[PDB]
Order: sequence, then structure tokens, then C-alpha cells
Amino acid sequence: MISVTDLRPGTKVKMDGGLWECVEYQHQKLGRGGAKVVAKFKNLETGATVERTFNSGEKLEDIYVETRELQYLYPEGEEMVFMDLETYEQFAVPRSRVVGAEFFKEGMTALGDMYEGQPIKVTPPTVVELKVVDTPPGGSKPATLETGAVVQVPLFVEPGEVIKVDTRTGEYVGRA
Amino acid sequence: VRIKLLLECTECKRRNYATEKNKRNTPNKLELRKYCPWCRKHTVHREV
Amino acid sequence: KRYRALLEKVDPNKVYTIDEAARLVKELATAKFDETVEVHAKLGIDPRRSDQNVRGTVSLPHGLGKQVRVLAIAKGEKIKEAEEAGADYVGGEEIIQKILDGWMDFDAVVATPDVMGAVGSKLGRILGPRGLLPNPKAGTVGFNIGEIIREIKAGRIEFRNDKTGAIHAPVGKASFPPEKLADNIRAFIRALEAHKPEGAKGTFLRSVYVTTTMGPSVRINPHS
Amino acid sequence: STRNGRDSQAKRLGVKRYEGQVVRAGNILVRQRGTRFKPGKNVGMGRDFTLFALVDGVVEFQDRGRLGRYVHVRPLA
Amino acid sequence: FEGGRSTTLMRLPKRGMQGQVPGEIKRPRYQGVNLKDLARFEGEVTPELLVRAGLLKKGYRLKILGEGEAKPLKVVAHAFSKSALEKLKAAGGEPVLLEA
RNA sequence: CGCGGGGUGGAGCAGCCUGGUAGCUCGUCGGGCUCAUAACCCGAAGGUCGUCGGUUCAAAUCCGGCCCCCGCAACCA
RNA sequence: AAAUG
RNA sequence: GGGGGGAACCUGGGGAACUGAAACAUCUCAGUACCCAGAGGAGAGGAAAGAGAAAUCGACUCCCUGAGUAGCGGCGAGCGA
RNA sequence: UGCCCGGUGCCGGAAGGUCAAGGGGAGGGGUGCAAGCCCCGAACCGAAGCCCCGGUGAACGGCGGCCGUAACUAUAACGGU
RNA sequence: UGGUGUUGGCUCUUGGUCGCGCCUGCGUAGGAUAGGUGGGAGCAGGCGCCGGUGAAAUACCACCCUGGCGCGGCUGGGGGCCUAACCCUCGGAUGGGGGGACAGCGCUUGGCGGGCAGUUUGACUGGGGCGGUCGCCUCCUAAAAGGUAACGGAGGCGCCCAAAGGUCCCCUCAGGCGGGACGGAAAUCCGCCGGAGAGCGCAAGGGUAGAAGGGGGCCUGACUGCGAGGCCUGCAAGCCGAGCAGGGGCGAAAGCCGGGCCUAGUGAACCGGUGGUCCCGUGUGGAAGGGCCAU
Ligand SMILES: [Mg+2]
Ligand SMILES: [Mg+2]
Ligand SMILES: [Mg+2]
Ligand SMILES: [Mg+2]
Ligand SMILES: [Mg+2]
Ligand SMILES: [Mg+2]
Ligand SMILES: [Mg+2]
Ligand SMILES: [Mg+2]
Ligand SMILES: [Mg+2]
Ligand SMILES: [Mg+2]
Ligand SMILES: [Mg+2]
Ligand SMILES: [Mg+2]
Ligand SMILES: [Mg+2]
Ligand SMILES: [Mg+2]
Ligand SMILES: [Mg+2]
Ligand SMILES: [Mg+2]
Ligand SMILES: [Mg+2]
Ligand SMILES: [Mg+2]
Ligand SMILES: [Mg+2]
Ligand SMILES: [Mg+2]
Ligand SMILES: [Mg+2]
Ligand SMILES: [Mg+2]
Ligand SMILES: [Mg+2]
Ligand SMILES: [Mg+2]
Ligand SMILES: [Mg+2]
Ligand SMILES: [Mg+2]
Ligand SMILES: [Mg+2]
Ligand SMILES: [Mg+2]
Ligand SMILES: [Mg+2]
Ligand SMILES: [Mg+2]
Ligand SMILES: [Mg+2]
Ligand SMILES: [Mg+2]
Ligand SMILES: [Mg+2]
Ligand SMILES: [Mg+2]
Ligand SMILES: [Mg+2]
Ligand SMILES: [Mg+2]
Ligand SMILES: [Mg+2]
Ligand SMILES: [Mg+2]
Ligand SMILES: [Mg+2]
Ligand SMILES: [Mg+2]
Ligand SMILES: [Mg+2]
Ligand SMILES: [Mg+2]
Ligand SMILES: [Mg+2]
Ligand SMILES: [Mg+2]
Ligand SMILES: [Mg+2]
Ligand SMILES: [Mg+2]
Ligand SMILES: [Mg+2]
Ligand SMILES: [Mg+2]
Ligand SMILES: [Mg+2]
Ligand SMILES: [Mg+2]
Ligand SMILES: [Mg+2]
Ligand SMILES: [Mg+2]
Ligand SMILES: [Mg+2]
Ligand SMILES: [Mg+2]
Ligand SMILES: [Mg+2]
Ligand SMILES: [Mg+2]
Ligand SMILES: [Mg+2]
Ligand SMILES: [Mg+2]
Ligand SMILES: [Mg+2]
Ligand SMILES: [Mg+2]
Ligand SMILES: [Mg+2]
Ligand SMILES: [Mg+2]
Ligand SMILES: [Mg+2]
Ligand SMILES: [Mg+2]
Ligand SMILES: [Mg+2]
Ligand SMILES: [Mg+2]
Repeated sequence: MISVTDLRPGTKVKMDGGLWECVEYQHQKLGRGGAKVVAKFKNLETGATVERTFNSGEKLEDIYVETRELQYLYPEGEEMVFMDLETYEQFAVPRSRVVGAEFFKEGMTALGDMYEGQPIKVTPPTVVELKVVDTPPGGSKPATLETGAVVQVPLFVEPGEVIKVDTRTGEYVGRA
Repeated sequence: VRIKLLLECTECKRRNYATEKNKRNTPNKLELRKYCPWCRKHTVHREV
Repeated sequence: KRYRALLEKVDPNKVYTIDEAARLVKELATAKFDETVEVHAKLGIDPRRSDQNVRGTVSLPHGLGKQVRVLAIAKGEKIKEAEEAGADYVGGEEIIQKILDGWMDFDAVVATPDVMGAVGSKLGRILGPRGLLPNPKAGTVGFNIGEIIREIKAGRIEFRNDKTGAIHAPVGKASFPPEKLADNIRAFIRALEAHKPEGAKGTFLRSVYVTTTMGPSVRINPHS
Repeated sequence: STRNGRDSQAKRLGVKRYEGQVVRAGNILVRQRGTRFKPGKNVGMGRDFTLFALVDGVVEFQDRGRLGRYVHVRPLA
Repeated sequence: FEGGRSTTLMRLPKRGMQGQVPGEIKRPRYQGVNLKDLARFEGEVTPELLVRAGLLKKGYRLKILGEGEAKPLKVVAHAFSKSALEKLKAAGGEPVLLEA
């Protein structure tokens, strides 16, 4: 239970039962009243934000949502499994909490928000390598990547050709 | 600590304890040693 | 048929007391080979609750032997400790090539953290859904590889809940000395009981039995 | 608005029985951190380097050049 | 009280066991009385000749015991200490059991 | 005078708690498409990580002093 | 579908 | 027959807070103050579906003890058979 | 009388998620010589409320930052992030 | 807002729950419809193994699921129609209308609830507020015993080691100048020179190579009953501790060991929880609940 006067962007805390992270913090003490802490937050899983204000007293409740680096191993059910390339533990993350679970790859290294040994956000890198196993040798054509997902690519990019794809736009960002 | 953790020792089927501190992760995954019980004298001793 | 005169050896209504199903579990199994005594138990949890899955091993007082081929994939003289431990197969990122391409003649697979990286990176999907991959919880990763390898021979077996919410695990051989298996059972229960997911509402072990590799499964009181 | 203002509760160290003083077995003769003084005749020292009498007697402070300093206890003869 | 500190209510109640609710278990209590003082009177001391004397009194159940020398005289009591039982074995009374 | 955050390729932002990894978009130069220019396609170069110290086996990262930076306050008289 | 000199 | 009055005392129906806890809320103050109904020279209570450990006592009330005990208690303040 | 429904409010959602008495009794325990008597007690069924999906601005309210760029300069209609 | 009371007729219809038993689970590919998962080399015919298949393999047994019907008991959800409680009404009625077992109201449940109530909203402080600070360790200030202030100067901690602990035996550093294949400027090697500048997990200090440092073999005294005698001290705590007993570890033995080179790594009581113990156990026995030891 940390108060507010002691916040800093980056500090993660539990508010309204949810997980946030102060991203804006500004001590406010005008007039002779008591001081006030006016911050802005971001949910750890959803992007939702919310600026709020607190008095000098009011305590918050710090959380421990450290971000280790996990690793994909294999699919299973409507879930996919990773591993902390550190302590090699096994995490069965439900497809929802794996941002861009598709456009991923059974063996790629991504990032997760460990909150009590259970990722609530699993992001890959902005762009990853993937072997297109589809597309007609026919310009801006659709191409099924090895991970089953499909992407728009140019011509020259043909079956077997490994390319790059921004995991945020699933757009062809060049070849391997 | 967490990776640390508290723990005691049981005389093997019975009572008494020592209560030391294992250390998770590092040399862990169970652990027993020889130590003297309030009753009778010296035996093994498991965690729990 | 043949199990009929074999199934009468079970009181479908009764509740045994381990021991009760011990003298019995031997009269239950009869085959042209030593049957391994299996154990099953419907634990009260939800698979879908990522947290509550149960992954843990246990070193048994009796039963379990080198009836397993363990592979130690490591770097350094770890190999020396491993090989001296009883590491049927030894060799780091060169043996990954064996397994990666065809090879597959073992059961367990221990490894060292230092070379562990490459393992799951290039072996994930293969032995991954096979449960063979090294996992801390299921203690098959690390550096004290010695005891580790040396132990998968004495009596330490894993047991991870399935998706239906049940867990099974061989507690020993059928021609086992009476009070050994019966004792070897409590060892298995006391460890699985000792692993209750903090938020598991209701009663845990809901249905626990004592079967034989081939046939009859006498349900018992897991507090006997 | 500073970054200091701290310290630790003094510990009161040093010789606590000087040469020629009569003690009883038990009296801690010296409190010190390192081994500024070393055990001597009938003078065991403790975990924290605390020299203490081992027998009823007097205290003597033998200075041994580069060999350090000693505190013995010649029992009452 | 005071300072606003913690009195010295920091020290704990090892006095474990000091109160259930129906109350106190009604059980028989024993009164000392060292033979050292029956020596006062010479006849047949009975727990009453005692109360009335100036020792024991209504406390009920008497347990002659302790220090002092015994005396040639019958001592009716509800109990005796191993030691006085002895000092009286030097010739006297031992009307234990007692009570109807 | 304090209050918090910020100085990373040419520009604008990641990376910093969880020390071993420079991530992105535009720009730049090379080459194609055009008569040519854009666009577009192919490929490449570029970061003392503000500086000066310290800690570490090692630091963009941890630690301190400075330098600029942005925003907040300065009330009762 | 597709800007300009 | 009833109705209204009566200084206190009485029973019953309701029922506070300041206080104390060196804040405060449980607790306390206290079923007190007070309000209302009734009773009468008194009122209540009163002949065991009681007590409680004694082969026990024997309606009820009232004084003294038991007793600041047994207990109760943010086991605090303090309340208290 | 512009734009923003992510946050709060109100409105609308016969499914889901958590849901209290109560129902239910696997099974357990204390006693009894026994009938019994008495206690715990899991699966599962249990509203509204909250979560969750949508709506909503004359509902509480909110309405960006740093660079570059034009025939001298300036400035920036323009572009970058 | 659920459950019940007041609360009643008559029907219509659907589930859900477990107990058991029988089914059931259909993309490539595999002489084929692969629910998982643990067993598994066996269970005139066959089956699997083995080979091929795929993410997974195949029998036979398990457990248990998805969804399905079957009886056994157990619980619910609504749809209507009614009239006589209850409600509203009607040129004034033991009656007629309307609503209707709903609502209203009684006990109980969960929730919303500044409409209202009681209160709380820390101290230090070159005025207060804002800032900063609040316990513990190290150094200075601190004036050569101890102690000693300031919103004086400067740093640390809330841990950590199953070896970084016992014991027994061994070994001696950092640097510097040569000298040497890959080799920085210190990777490893050799020669001198080098008393400590190295190291001792972490701050600083004292300490220390006649080890507190490094290495190895056995071990766990990171003992239980105790604790003379002291340090420090307002209380409470904190710290040292020889020796005895039990029972051990190491050593030939002398001996050494009741954690860690030492000073931080912390939290009174209360209230509860877990073992243990048999101490009390409201007439008796026994339970309920306590107590003591341990955590
Ligand atoms: Mg100060
Ligand atoms: Mg000071
Ligand atoms: Mg001081
Ligand atoms: Mg000091
Ligand atoms: Mg206080
Ligand atoms: Mg170009
Ligand atoms: Mg009254
Ligand atoms: Mg009254
Ligand atoms: Mg009050
Ligand atoms: Mg008060
Ligand atoms: Mg009268
Ligand atoms: Mg009278
Ligand atoms: Mg009367
Ligand atoms: Mg009272
Ligand atoms: Mg717009
Ligand atoms: Mg809005
Ligand atoms: Mg809204
Ligand atoms: Mg629902
Ligand atoms: Mg439902
Ligand atoms: Mg119930
Ligand atoms: Mg219930
Ligand atoms: Mg019985
Ligand atoms: Mg609801
Ligand atoms: Mg408007
Ligand atoms: Mg807003
Ligand atoms: Mg210009
Ligand atoms: Mg110009
Ligand atoms: Mg110009
Ligand atoms: Mg613009
Ligand atoms: Mg009708
Ligand atoms: Mg009518
Ligand atoms: Mg009607
Ligand atoms: Mg009607
Ligand atoms: Mg109703
Ligand atoms: Mg309510
Ligand atoms: Mg409120
Ligand atoms: Mg108010
Ligand atoms: Mg008021
Ligand atoms: Mg008040
Ligand atoms: Mg003040
Ligand atoms: Mg001021
Ligand atoms: Mg302040
Ligand atoms: Mg402050
Ligand atoms: Mg203090
Ligand atoms: Mg000094
Ligand atoms: Mg001094
Ligand atoms: Mg050298
Ligand atoms: Mg050289
Ligand atoms: Mg080199
Ligand atoms: Mg060299
Ligand atoms: Mg050197
Ligand atoms: Mg050693
Ligand atoms: Mg002592
Ligand atoms: Mg003493
Ligand atoms: Mg004291
Ligand atoms: Mg230490
Ligand atoms: Mg040591
Ligand atoms: Mg208290
Ligand atoms: Mg307690
Ligand atoms: Mg208990
Ligand atoms: Mg008893
Ligand atoms: Mg009684
Ligand atoms: Mg009773
Ligand atoms: Mg009794
Ligand atoms: Mg009995
Ligand atoms: Mg007990």
C-alpha cells in the first residue's frame, strides 16, 4: 500500500480491482489547501486510460507486474504455451491475453506482463520473420503465412519465401 | 523472502521440529538432515 | 470374455482402505507380464483456470526403476556428472540433432539451464505436447543433474492433471510385496494433496482408485 | 530538504576492565569490532570478538609489538 | 496508565487458562497446616478442632503436612504429605480416606 | 526557490524497474518503374545513448554532480 | 486504379 | 365502576448525549436523564417445570457476607454476578 | 450551439462470470449396548447488485506535443512523427 | 431483491443435479470416425507391438470429459384460466363491477444508499502549509573513556547462503618487470620482485595471510535440558557467555562445534491458525472449548 505523493510514471498499482500504471504524475499544491496528486493511468491488459486525482494521504496498493521475456513452444486447445527463457517455467496463456497470437510462430520470443506468475499481455516484436507457404505466383496478393494467418504482399514474394510482417498491422514490411 | 521461505523438521512419522529456512529455486526440491528430538535422541528429519 | 470372473473380484458399492485394495489389487491383475499398478483421482479444480493445473513430481519409498531411458542434454563436465549418474544418452546441442531428426528411444529428458535455451527453442513443438520438455515444476531442468538423473531410477515420477480434471500415475509393479504398493500409494496421495491450487473451491480428491495395468480399478478412500 | 540526517545508535565499545582490576569469571573485559585486543591467559573471546574472563583474577595488558595486544587474567595466587 | 505509549501491557498473559464461561470448576481445595502447629493441642485433632482453633477454616478439606515434629495423637484429615505421613509414622494417626 | 518527468541514428518516439539484446516511423545515399518527377518497388549507411564520476565480470540501463529540457506550483497576511 | 512538368 | 391531583418512593412501556476510552466506532456514561401508563401507602416479587453438586436446600422480598470473587471485555477503558 | 461514449451517471440487454439466505446430502465426526439423539459438511440448484455487451452530450465531463518547409527575409497554406 | 407468512382453485409446459449403466466424440494422412490423459507388450480367429501416418496411435485396462437416452431419489423455470382471500371502486352493498393470489403488509436475505447520522482526517518543522523527514547499520561532527544536538556532511538495510555452516588437512594475495602459440591492457603458463595495497556475498568501519582468505574429506552443534558471570540499560528489550547433562560431528589427539570475520537484514501485547501434548474438561463418563510446547 504505497500512497500517492510517492508515485512516479511506471509505478504499477491496483485500482478499481484492475491493473494500471501511472504514466502521468503531477503534484499539485495551489492555494493554502492540502496537496493533491493528479495522475493519468493505463490498464495493463486493455489500453483504456483514466486521469484521476488524490489527496496527500490516500494510499494506493502497489502491484508486482514485472515483464520477463517468454517464449512460444506449442498450441493446445484454444490456448498457446510460452516459457520464461529465464526460469523456464511453463505458462498456458489463453488466446485472448496473447496480443497478435496469430502472426506469431511456434518458437518465437515475445514479451509478457507477469502478474503473479501468469501473463496478462503477450506481445511479439513490431515485425517478425515468417515463411509464406501460400500465394499465387500471380501483385498485391494474399499470402498465408506458416502460422495460418494471411497477409497482403507484393508480387515477387512467392510460396516458400520468408518475409517480414509488422505484428501490429500484419502488413508486409519486406522480405527476409 | 519468497524464494526463501520458512520451514521446520519432523522426526520421521512424528512430532518435534527444528524450523530452519530452505531456499526454494537453488538447492531445494525437498531436503532432510540429521538432528536431535526432544524425545529419545538423534534421527533423520524431513521438512513439511 | 474373461474379465467377468475377473470383475467379480470387486465390490462395486464398497469403499476400501488402500491396504484392503492392496491384497486385492494383486488378485485383480493377472497377465502374461508384470502389470504396473495405476492410480487415478478426479481432483476438484477447473482446467480453464490456468493457475489450478497440477504439475508436480514425487520421490517414492518403493517402486519405480531404471525402466526409463533418460537423456541429459548439457554443456561442460555436467556430462561427467550425468553419465556417472546413469545418463543413457549424453550430449548437448549435437544430440538435439538426433532427436530433431527422427531419433526417439527414451522416456525422460533432463537438461541444464545453460544449454536449456536452444532446447525448447528448437524442440518446443516436438517433445512439447509430449510433456518431455524440461520444466522446473516437473523438476527435469537444472544443474544438480546428478541427483536428478540418479533419482528418476529410484522412484520419482511426475503427474500433471489432464484437461478433464483428472490425474493418473503408476505407483508400482503388480507382483509388489503387499504393504509396499499400499505404502507407495499414500506417498503419491500425500504429495498430490500437498499440491492444492489456493482457490480450489469444494472438496479436492473426489474420486481416487487403485487399478492394475490390465483391468480392474477398485475405488478407495484416499484417507486410508 | 536534505538527503541525510541519519546515524546508528552508539554501541559503547572499548576496554571495560582495566589492568589491575579484579574480575570474576564471566566479566566481559573488552567490547570491540575487529580484534583490537586479543585473548590471553584465562581469556576466551566471543562471537562478536568480545574478550571475557575465564577465571577469577586480575587483568594484564600485554603489548606484543607487531604481534598485537593481549589481555590476560592472572588468577588470584 | 500513560505516556500514551503502551503502559507495560507489552508483557504477555502466559497466565494461560483463566476463565471459561459457565465459570469456575467446583472442585475440592486443600488447606496446608504443618504438623508443626497441631503441636499446639494434644488430643484428637479433627478438621474443625482446627477451623475453630485458628487455622484452615471453612477452606474445607484439610491436609496436615510439612515441617515440625509430630506428636503422639490421632489426626483425622483429608490428606497427608508424604513427609508428615512419615513423621506421624513415628507413632500417631493416619485417618486418610475420610468423607461419606 | 522547490515538484515531477525528459536529453537515443537527420526528425519524432520505443528500449532503462526486470543490467549482457539498439526497436520504429519518416529522412538520407545506391538501384530499378517513367521521357522525366513524384509515388511506388529493391537494397544500404548512419546512434560518444547530454556530459563527468562511481558500482559491476559487463551498463543506454544502477549510482551519484553538473549542463541544458518540459511542465507544476509561489498560499495566510 | 493511376499526380505533375 | 372509571375520568383528575399527589413531594419523593414503585412498577411497566419507551429511552438519549455530553462524557470515559487521554482520537474513535464496539464498549462506556446507562436502561441513567427524560417522556408516557398505571399503582398505592407503599410498589414489585412470591410457593419451584428453582437452585446446583451438597445422602443437599426448600416461596418472596430486604440488610450483611460471599465479592471486586466467578466471570465479562476493541480481554482496552471498564462492567460485574 | 461543433467534436470525444475509453472513465463516471442514467437507459436498454430472458446468454455468460462472481452471487446471500435457503434447498440439497456424497462424506465426515461426538456420544449410546443398541435403536437412536446431536453436530460439521462437498457436487449441484438459489435474486438483486457488480462484471460483461450495447446506448446515451441542452447526462459528470474532455477537446494534444515536438521537428521541417515558400522568389531576401520573415511566416507557414504544406508535410513528418 | 430472493425465501417464507397472510396465500387459494384448475390445468399447460420445460429443464437442471447429481448416483449408476449404455452411447458419443468424422479436415490431410494413414487398407480407417484418433475426446483427453496415465498405464501398455501384450489382450480352425484376430488384435497391437514393430514399419508407415500425424501435433498426437492405434489393442486391452484406467480415470474423466462433450453431448445423448434409460430407469432410482432429488431440486427448479415459467404459460395461461379462475375466484373466494388482499387492494380499488359502485344511484349506500350479507350485493355488483375491476385488479387478483399479483401487489400491500409481517419475519428473514444480499445489495444500492452524503437523502441523514456519528466520526477520522499523524508528528517533527528557525510561523503554518507544500517539500523533506519518521525504525535499523557505518563514518564524520563528537572537543584522544562512554555518551552528545541541528530541516549539519556522506553512504547503507528490511536481505542472503545447504554451503557462504561444523570439524580436520592442506594452500597464500593484489599488483609490478621480464618471458611466452591463438592470445586486450589482467583469459592459461614460467621466473623472479611484492607483507599486504587482494580478498573476506552487500554500505562503511574496526578486523585479518602465526586467516577471518582459497581448496578438499567427512558432516550438520543452523543441537535439546541448562546457564555461573557480565555488557548495555529508565522500563522493555538487545549482546557476550565459561561450565554441567543428553545425545552427536570432526580430529590420532589436544581439542573444536548450541550458524555465518564482526557491527543492519527488523516488529511488544492482543486476536486467531497449524501441528504436538496430555494439563482443565461446569453432577458422572465423554465430548465442546481452553491451557502448555512448538511454529
Ligand atoms: Mg534529524
Ligand atoms: Mg542529528
Ligand atoms: Mg548519534
Ligand atoms: Mg556511529
Ligand atoms: Mg502511538
Ligand atoms: Mg532513391
Ligand atoms: Mg422499563
Ligand atoms: Mg422506564
Ligand atoms: Mg457517542
Ligand atoms: Mg473520549
Ligand atoms: Mg405489599
Ligand atoms: Mg409497612
Ligand atoms: Mg403485591
Ligand atoms: Mg451496564
Ligand atoms: Mg476527427
Ligand atoms: Mg464520453
Ligand atoms: Mg459512458
Ligand atoms: Mg447468470
Ligand atoms: Mg447459469
Ligand atoms: Mg445448508
Ligand atoms: Mg448453503
Ligand atoms: Mg461408538
Ligand atoms: Mg443477476
Ligand atoms: Mg455542446
Ligand atoms: Mg473525462
Ligand atoms: Mg523559407
Ligand atoms: Mg529560405
Ligand atoms: Mg525567401
Ligand atoms: Mg499538418
Ligand atoms: Mg384474469
Ligand atoms: Mg366488494
Ligand atoms: Mg373480484
Ligand atoms: Mg376479476
Ligand atoms: Mg405478495
Ligand atoms: Mg438490508
Ligand atoms: Mg458513503
Ligand atoms: Mg457527515
Ligand atoms: Mg446530532
Ligand atoms: Mg461522541
Ligand atoms: Mg504541527
Ligand atoms: Mg515554514
Ligand atoms: Mg507534509
Ligand atoms: Mg509530506
Ligand atoms: Mg528503537
Ligand atoms: Mg571520537
Ligand atoms: Mg568519546
Ligand atoms: Mg601476479
Ligand atoms: Mg606478460
Ligand atoms: Mg588475451
Ligand atoms: Mg599475454
Ligand atoms: Mg595484473
Ligand atoms: Mg569443509
Ligand atoms: Mg543464562
Ligand atoms: Mg546472571
Ligand atoms: Mg532490562
Ligand atoms: Mg551475518
Ligand atoms: Mg566460514
Ligand atoms: Mg488491544
Ligand atoms: Mg492464542
Ligand atoms: Mg488449535
Ligand atoms: Mg479428565
Ligand atoms: Mg453448575
Ligand atoms: Mg453439564
Ligand atoms: Mg461433565
Ligand atoms: Mg461411558
Ligand atoms: Mg489442544
